[PDB]
Amino acid sequence: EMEKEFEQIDKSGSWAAIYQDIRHEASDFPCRVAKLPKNKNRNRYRDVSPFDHSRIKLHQEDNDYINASLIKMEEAQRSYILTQGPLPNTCGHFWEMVWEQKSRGVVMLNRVMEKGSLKCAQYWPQKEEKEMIFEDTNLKLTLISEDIKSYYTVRQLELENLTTQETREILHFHYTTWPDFGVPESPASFLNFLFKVRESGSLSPEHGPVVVHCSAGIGRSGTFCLADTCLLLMDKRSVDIKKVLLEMRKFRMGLIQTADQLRFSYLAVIEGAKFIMGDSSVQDQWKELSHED
Ligand SMILES: CNC(=O)[C@H](Cc1ccc(C(F)(F)P(=O)(O)O)c(Br)c1)NS(C)(=O)=O
Ligand SMILES: [Cl-]
Ligand SMILES: [Cl-]
Ligand SMILES: [Cl-]
Repeated sequence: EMEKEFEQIDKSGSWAAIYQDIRHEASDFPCRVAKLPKNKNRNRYRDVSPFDHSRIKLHQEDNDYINASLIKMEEAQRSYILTQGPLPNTCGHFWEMVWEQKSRGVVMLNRVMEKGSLKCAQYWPQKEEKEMIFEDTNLKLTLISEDIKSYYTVRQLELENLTTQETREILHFHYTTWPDFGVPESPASFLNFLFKVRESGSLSPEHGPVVVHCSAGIGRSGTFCLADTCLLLMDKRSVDIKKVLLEMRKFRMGLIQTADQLRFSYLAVIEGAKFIMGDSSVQDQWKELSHED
C-alpha cells in the first residue's frame, strides 16, 4: 500500500533522494526539430523542448513545429498533450493543434502573469463581445460563458474552423492558484479540480487528447497528469508512482519539477484513492475544503 510507502519515505526523509534518482534515470531523447534555428521563436524556454519522437506536428506545409508532446499512457488508456504556455506568435498554432488533434478540453495550470512576469500569452477571449481571430491558421474563438470559483474558472469556448465553418465546444479549465515550482493549496483543492475535468466529458476517449499546459508544460502539467494517470491505474488494478513518472518522462522531459511536487503527487493519489475505492462523501468533502465558493 502506498500509504505505508509514503510514511516510510517521510520518515527516512528521502523525497529529495528519490526525485534526484528519477532525474538521473529519465529518458534522454533527441529534440532536433525543436532546436532548429527557424523554431527559436516558437520556444518559450531554451531548456524545455519536446522530443522528436512524441512531438505534436501541425498539419501545415511551411512549419509543422509546436512545443507540444503526446503522452500516451497505454495501460491507463489515456492520452494527454502537454505543451508550453503559448507565445504571442504561437496562439494560432496552439488552437490549430487543438482543432487538428480533436481535443475538447484545455487544462491551464498557470497564470498569464506570476511574480510580475509574463508566463503565458492571453490566448483565449476574456469577454464574450471580444472574440479572437487567428488569421495565420484561420480559426475563430469565442467566449460563450464562464463559471468562476475562488481558485479556478471553467470557460465554455466556441472554436470555429473558418475554412469549413465547422464549430466545436472547447472547455477551458483554469487553475489560478498554482504558482511556478509550487504545489496546490491542498490535496482536496487539486482533486476537486481534477474530478471537475473528469466529469466534464472532456477526457472522453471519443475525443482527442486533453491539452494540458502551465508555463513550461512540465512541472505543474506533469504533476496533474501523473496524479490522474495513477488514479486511473488504481482503478484498473500496487501502483509505483516513480515507475509511472519515468514512463511519462519517455514522452516529455522534466515532468514534475520539484521533490515537493513529487511528494504532493503521492498525497493526491492516496487521498483520491478513497473515492476510487467507493467512498462518495469524500468528493463533497474536497469541495468544502477547497473553498471554491
Ligand atoms: C530551470 N528552468 C527554468 O526555470 C525555465 C524553464 C521552466 C521550467 C519549468 C517551469 C515550471 F516548472 F514552473 P512549469 O510548471 O512547467 O511551468 C517553468 Br515556470 C520554467 N527556463 S529558464 C532558466 O530559461 O528561464
Ligand atoms: Cl532551420
Ligand atoms: Cl491568468
Ligand atoms: Cl527534471
